[PDB]
Amino acid sequence: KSCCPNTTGRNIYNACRLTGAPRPTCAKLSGCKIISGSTCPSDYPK
Amino acid sequence: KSCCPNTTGRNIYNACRLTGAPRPTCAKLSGCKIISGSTCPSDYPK
Repeated sequence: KSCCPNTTGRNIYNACRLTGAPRPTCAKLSGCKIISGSTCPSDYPK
Repeated sequence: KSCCPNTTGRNIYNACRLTGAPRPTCAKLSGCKIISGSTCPSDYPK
């Protein structure tokens, strides 16, 4: 699951995945994190 | 080399490349394109 710290991060993350790129790449680019679990930590709620 | 339509694109491509993301991803995310020649096209001057 992807977890972002703010709306900016979610926006970039989403645009990046729509180009076809891998989740860790899009995470790094956006400041979001990829977790293996189903619930995002509280400081990455977006 | 990379060619960008505008400053916005050049900013994004460069930032993307500093994260280590592949040039085609950074191009898609920025609106820039990669060429094998030396002269950028006039519609991608930045």
